[PDB]
Amino acid sequence: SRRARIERRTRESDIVIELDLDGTGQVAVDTGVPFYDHMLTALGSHASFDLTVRATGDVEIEAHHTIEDTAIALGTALGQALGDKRGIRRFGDAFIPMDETLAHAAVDLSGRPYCVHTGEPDHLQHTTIAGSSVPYHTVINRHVFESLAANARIALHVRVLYGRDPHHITEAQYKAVARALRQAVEPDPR
Amino acid sequence: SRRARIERRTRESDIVIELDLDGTGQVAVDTGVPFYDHMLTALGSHASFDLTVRATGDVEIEAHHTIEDTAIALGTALGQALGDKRGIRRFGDAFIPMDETLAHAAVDLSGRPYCVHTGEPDHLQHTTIAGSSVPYHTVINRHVFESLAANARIALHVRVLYGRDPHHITEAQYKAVARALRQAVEPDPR
Amino acid sequence: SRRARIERRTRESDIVIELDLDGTGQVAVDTGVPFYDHMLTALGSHASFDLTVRATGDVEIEAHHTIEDTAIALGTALGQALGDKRGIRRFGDAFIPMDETLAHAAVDLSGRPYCVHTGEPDHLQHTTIAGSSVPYHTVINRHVFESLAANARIALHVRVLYGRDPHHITEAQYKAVARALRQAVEPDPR
Amino acid sequence: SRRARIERRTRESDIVIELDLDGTGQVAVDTGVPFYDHMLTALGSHASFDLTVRATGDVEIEAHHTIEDTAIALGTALGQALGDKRGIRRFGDAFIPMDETLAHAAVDLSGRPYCVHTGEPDHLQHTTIAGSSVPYHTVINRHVFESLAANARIALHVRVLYGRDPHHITEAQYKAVARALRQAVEPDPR
Amino acid sequence: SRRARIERRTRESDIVIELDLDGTGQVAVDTGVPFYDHMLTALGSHASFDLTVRATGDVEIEAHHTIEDTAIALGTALGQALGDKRGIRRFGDAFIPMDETLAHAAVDLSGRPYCVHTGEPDHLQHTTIAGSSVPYHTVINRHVFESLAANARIALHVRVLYGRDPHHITEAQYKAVARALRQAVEPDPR
Amino acid sequence: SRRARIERRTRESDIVIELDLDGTGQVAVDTGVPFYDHMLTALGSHASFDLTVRATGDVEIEAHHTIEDTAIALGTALGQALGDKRGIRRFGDAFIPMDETLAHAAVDLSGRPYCVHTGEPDHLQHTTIAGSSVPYHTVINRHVFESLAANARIALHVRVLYGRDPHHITEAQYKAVARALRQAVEPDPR
Ligand SMILES: CC(C)[C@H](N)c1ncnn1C
Ligand SMILES: CC(C)[C@H](N)c1ncnn1C
Ligand SMILES: CC(C)[C@H](N)c1ncnn1C
Ligand SMILES: CC(C)[C@H](N)c1ncnn1C
Ligand SMILES: CC(C)[C@H](N)c1ncnn1C
Ligand SMILES: CC(C)[C@H](N)c1ncnn1C
Ligand SMILES: [Cl-]
Ligand SMILES: [Cl-]
Ligand SMILES: [Mn+2]
Ligand SMILES: [Mn+2]
Ligand SMILES: [Mn+2]
Ligand SMILES: [Mn+2]
Ligand SMILES: [Mn+2]
Ligand SMILES: [Mn+2]
Ligand SMILES: [Mn+2]
Ligand SMILES: [Mn+2]
Ligand SMILES: [Mn+2]
Ligand SMILES: [Mn+2]
Ligand SMILES: [Mn+2]
Ligand SMILES: [Mn+2]
Repeated sequence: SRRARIERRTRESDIVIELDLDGTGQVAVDTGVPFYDHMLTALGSHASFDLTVRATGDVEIEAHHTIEDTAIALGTALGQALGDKRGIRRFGDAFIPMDETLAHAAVDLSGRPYCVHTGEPDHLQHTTIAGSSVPYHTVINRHVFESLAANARIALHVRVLYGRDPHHITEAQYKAVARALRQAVEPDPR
Repeated sequence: SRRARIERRTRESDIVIELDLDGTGQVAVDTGVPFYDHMLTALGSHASFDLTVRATGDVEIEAHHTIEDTAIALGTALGQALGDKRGIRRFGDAFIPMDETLAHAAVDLSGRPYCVHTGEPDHLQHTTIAGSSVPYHTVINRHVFESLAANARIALHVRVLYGRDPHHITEAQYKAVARALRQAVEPDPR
Repeated sequence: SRRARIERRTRESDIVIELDLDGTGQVAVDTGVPFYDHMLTALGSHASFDLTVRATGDVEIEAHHTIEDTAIALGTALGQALGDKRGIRRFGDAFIPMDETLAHAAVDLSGRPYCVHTGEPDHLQHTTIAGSSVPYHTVINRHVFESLAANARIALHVRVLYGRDPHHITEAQYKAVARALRQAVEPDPR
Repeated sequence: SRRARIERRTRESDIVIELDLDGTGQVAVDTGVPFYDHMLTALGSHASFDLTVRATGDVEIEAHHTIEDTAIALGTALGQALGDKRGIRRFGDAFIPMDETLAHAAVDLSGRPYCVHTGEPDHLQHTTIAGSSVPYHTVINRHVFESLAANARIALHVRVLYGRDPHHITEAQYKAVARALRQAVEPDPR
Repeated sequence: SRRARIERRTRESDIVIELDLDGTGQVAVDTGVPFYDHMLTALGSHASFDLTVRATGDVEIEAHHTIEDTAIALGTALGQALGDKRGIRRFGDAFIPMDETLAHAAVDLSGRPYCVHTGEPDHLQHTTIAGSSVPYHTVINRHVFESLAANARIALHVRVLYGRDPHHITEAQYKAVARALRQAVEPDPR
Repeated sequence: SRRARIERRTRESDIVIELDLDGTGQVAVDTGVPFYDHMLTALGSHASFDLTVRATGDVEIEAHHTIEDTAIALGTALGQALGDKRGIRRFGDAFIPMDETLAHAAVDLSGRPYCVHTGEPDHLQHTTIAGSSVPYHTVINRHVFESLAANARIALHVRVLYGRDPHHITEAQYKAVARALRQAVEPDPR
């Protein structure tokens, strides 16, 4: 079994992650940042992980610290769950069309952090996705992928080929990471 | 079983489609537009569909009306055959090299029409592929992919990375759509 | 003697080639594509080959498949006829002026496919030469030279220095290939 | 079984290839060019081939002749091992992230040579990878992929999306070719 | 008979050339610079010369002095062997395709040194061809052709039309010079 | 025998041409324009023609009328001497290096006038070559080649690849035409 439980308590946040790589998309995410909840639920579900995330942090400041602590904890869990990485596909990639948006992610697990994020339209460096709760600043997308890659110790390449809507651009990237991971972690029959 | 029979009779054309998603590439296409017959035969065959298409239309005008009515009928059949889309991979993509040409298609079935067509060389907006019968104006390629996507209610992204020969560029795109669909419709074991 | 007979039967076409390198320009070509017949007759004749080509293919679609299958079969015949390539000039080149057009070809037989096609005016990527029969799309010129080179296993460099008329540009290139081959295949007295 | 043994003895080199497409990555390569040994070992291993390569050539001149003769022999072996290509996926592609580098390869086996190599940074046309033995001039990468494609009679498209380190750029391309081939040669269950 | 033996002993090198213009390509070259050995062997052989070159020089410094002294000695031998140049074609030219590379040389013997070298890609001014022995700096190509022309007292025009690989670009130029010389030195029957 | 005698008497000039295509370069030219005498002597001699030209014209005006009448008469003689053009090479080309200058000419005899003149440096449109007699305005070079081609009824393509000295540029073009004609008129043994 490829399960990990990570507890991460900092001055800024309190995180619990329970991750199973060999899941059916049983996913529950509650961080206090509802758009981030949606993105991590999409990630767990499209990866066919079982994933629970419970995070409380300093959202009076903004989402950044909670988002980052969550991504660090989640990456740590992914790395621990992967163990020796013996017998897995190792390489994975996925294209995700979302209406006008096309995103792609490619991964190499096998143990050296690296993240390359390209093609995200420049308006996403100062876009806010806002509802009735704590908002999500899309400039953080890159930071989430970097933190994941750095703590899981994997190579993660995330690309936006084109798109316009910041919700479509963001969600397609999270889904692309998710399906790339799904393919990479699967047993390689050879 | 994931089969559909569509009959579409308009002022301009008369179409019958019999489609099975779970096929072995048993394909017979007769539209009166032989290059289109070739492209739809390539599509059915590379998708591992069973597909029969019988169309008669107003080819004295040109192929456009028959091509469009056929693509609408075929997309309708694909949507009906997909039913609830329960348990399928949903996402699919395929690269197709054809000598100098590289084409790509990515699909998301799961229920909102969208089509993005990019990178086709500009000479394909006024190219004719002509033999001894009704010719095929390559400007129609985009129209075929749009009509398919709109009537199957799927997201279809078709890209030409590079190429020169209009037959290679056209056929690689039809084949790319076909293999992307093949992957997307397949049962997802998870 | 440097003779080869190639029969090539595909789903798309039926080809018979009889080639003698040591000929007097006794040439008969019938492919169902009369401008291609003219170009291959010019090639056989200006190479001082004896050449018969009988091809029937799917010209209801367009000339492409028949043209390509013919060029593959012809290149195969050229390679077989050349045998060990012992004692031949190996290198050949020819300039062909045709009114306003100047074309050139250079060849190296001795056994590694390579084709470089340069300087053809851009209007030839979407030009049609049309008469009362199956038309010829000049974009195919490059494809013919590539298929020949790849199946004869020779280096073929075809250049258009300048020109305007697509018939002159096309015919001068076929003639240039023909005279370059003629020189390359001839016994080298040293 | 899909095995081939090729012996190729030229004025410049002496090659023996034993190739099994249906392997477990049992790979032994010795050419006298240790970086090339590494690249061909990566290729055999990531393709899940069993592969032995023993080559001795004129490395006093430089690696080029031995590298080229090896790639020709290896491509010949791949083509022979593939036989009729009945029942295989035929199409394959793979993305390979290697730290900062992202490379891609796409293949079509089914029987016409073609190679398109794009996006390799210009500094790789005059880069040397040098250790204590015979060095490797990265300008040869393109030549290796061309020779492989031409002798296996396949379409091979190799792309560098981006990268900096010439070892990462080179190794990611060899690995991408390897995983694309792996997917293409696998039995297609349909 | 058109034979010359040149001995050239300098502070830097020791050269012996035996040249016969009316040869069969009986060629033996040993300079201590194996890529140069290969280029001069190609030159002698493609010119249908009989040629022996034995050179020892200061290769601890680099190949330059030995290469230059050899080219001077060889040019001197070519000039002496040509004698009165009575009854020869005088003018010669040759195109040499080498995979992606096309090179050309044109010569006028009849008695005034001149060398024009054009079209060599700029990367060849700082490229090294390196094996297990003394390497070859391609910037020297021009110097070799200049030294040959100046000491044989001939006009030599060497052109690279296009190419990429520095070994193909260099070898095609040496072969082009060789076949141009072959044609120029041959008896003119008129 | 391929001989012609042309007498051309106009208001401006009096011309006699005796031409033998199958000559040994027995050439005598006297037009009253000594640089033109030199160019036509070079042409006759390098073509291996036997050629006598006696022209007297209105050189008080300038050389133009005499030069043009001579070129018309000479072209007429070349056409008449060629007769049916049965059994000849038909195509000919020649490169001529002259110190810094490289010129080329290509010819097709077989019966439709055409002349393309390219690459002559712009300073040759207003250059004078002057001695102690009637001078030669190099702008006339093009006119001479046009008049020759038009009256012999041949395709003549003359190119200057590069050069500086107007005497070298002019003389290399006349010599290139001469050697191209020599090759084209020779019996083709096939
Ligand atoms: C100690 C951490 C929470 C710091 N204030 C921070 N803000 C944004 N990124 N980081 C590291
Ligand atoms: C009613 C239809 C056949 C119409 N003339 C048309 N031409 C091209 N596209 N459409 C919709
Ligand atoms: C199987 C062949 C005939 C294919 N449809 C094609 N069209 C154009 N080139 N090719 C290979
Ligand atoms: C005969 C071969 C070994 C030739 N010298 C060469 N060098 C580089 N490529 N090639 C074909
Ligand atoms: C005396 C010679 C050998 C001199 N050092 C030199 N190096 C490179 N070219 N030259 C002439
Ligand atoms: C009648 C002729 C001699 C006329 N003046 C002329 N000058 C230059 N070219 N031409 C035709
Ligand atoms: Cl891509
Ligand atoms: Cl040229
Ligand atoms: Mn941070
Ligand atoms: Mn959403
Ligand atoms: Mn329409
Ligand atoms: Mn086709
Ligand atoms: Mn084709
Ligand atoms: Mn014609
Ligand atoms: Mn090579
Ligand atoms: Mn490595
Ligand atoms: Mn020097
Ligand atoms: Mn070589
Ligand atoms: Mn005039
Ligand atoms: Mn002179």
